[PDB]
Amino acid sequence: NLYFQGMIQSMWFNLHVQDLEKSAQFYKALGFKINRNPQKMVGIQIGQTTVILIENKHFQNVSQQSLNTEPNEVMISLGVNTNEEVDQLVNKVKEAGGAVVQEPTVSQGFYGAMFKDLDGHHFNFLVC
Repeated sequence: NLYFQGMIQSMWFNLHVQDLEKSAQFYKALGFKINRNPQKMVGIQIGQTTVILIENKHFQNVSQQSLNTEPNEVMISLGVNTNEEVDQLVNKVKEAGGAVVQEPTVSQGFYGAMFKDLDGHHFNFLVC
């Protein structure tokens, strides 16, 4: 029902990337499902949560604003079942060319780790 559901049907995220193919390769290495719809963007997905990766110049044009040199607006959390899996995933981030800012440890009552992708986007693995 319109009154109960409201006027906003869905919500999804868009991130800027310098190189679509290099980013798609980084996320594919991490086990993300990569979607390429031909109808200059790549879709990354975990379960049913969707992130659209948009090439830098196109993102700048659509946002009508310049990009940040060191972006720190968002923190993307990634739920993981075990501590051992976070340890494996952190090594996969290092091999894929990402930067590990916080090595696996217990922080704020949870075991986890924190890293940046190829474009400085912050992610945190969380055992939950």
